[PDB]
Amino acid sequence: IVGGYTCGANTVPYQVSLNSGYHFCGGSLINSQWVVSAAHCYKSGIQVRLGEDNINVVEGNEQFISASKSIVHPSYNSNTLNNDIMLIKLKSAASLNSRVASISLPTSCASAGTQCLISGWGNTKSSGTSYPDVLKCLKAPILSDSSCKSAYPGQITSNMFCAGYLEGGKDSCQGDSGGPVVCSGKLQGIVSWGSGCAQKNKPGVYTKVCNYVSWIKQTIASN
Amino acid sequence: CSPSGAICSGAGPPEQCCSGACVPHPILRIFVCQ
Ligand SMILES: [Ca+2]
Repeated sequence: IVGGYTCGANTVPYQVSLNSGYHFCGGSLINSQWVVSAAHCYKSGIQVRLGEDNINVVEGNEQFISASKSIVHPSYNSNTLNNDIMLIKLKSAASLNSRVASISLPTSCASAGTQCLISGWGNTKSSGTSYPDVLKCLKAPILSDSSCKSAYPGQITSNMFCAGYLEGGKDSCQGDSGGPVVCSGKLQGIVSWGSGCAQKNKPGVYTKVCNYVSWIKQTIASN
Repeated sequence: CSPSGAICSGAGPPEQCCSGACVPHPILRIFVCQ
């Protein structure tokens, strides 16, 4: 997260870290046994880390649970980044509490202008590299479909939306992939892509979660 | 070690990639091996 702020320990209790030794992606807990992330975050042997703040120091609220299943959307297109969503099943149900909690799936899509909360342990600089210990947060509005398509002509599918700032300086960044975009209590987005980080006229592009509710439900029900 | 282009951990050891470098992807919001 570039140009964001320190969330505060466990203030985003649905935020998880995808780990294979070290953090490599974000994700969102949507119930006690399932995590939503980006399809391009797929790899074998994922460990899910819940209740995390400082990802380098055991602070006592963590849970470390291996993924038993990592299910990429079967229509994921690595060329267009369409359907960039993945579902991870936990080997065991996480213990839900005030610091480890699920985020609701949306019942309807969000509108342009709606302010959302984006979070992650990704890069905090738009040029260079700087990895935070603790979770960083960013308030960002959803942009109009027109301004999104103007930013990325011919590259935005109906399953994507832009959020952030056309002036740059504030954005999600590398290391944030798979993480949450939460709007009015609903998981509406998944950190996916963009052109660099916090660059002018290149806001973040996010997987539009509201278009995947049925696939998510079916997948959970059948796994 | 991981091939070029494969997902890697930004704050991990550079030896996680055969190339010895884990770098930002230009488009995806992950790090990948150089
Ligand atoms: Ca920790």
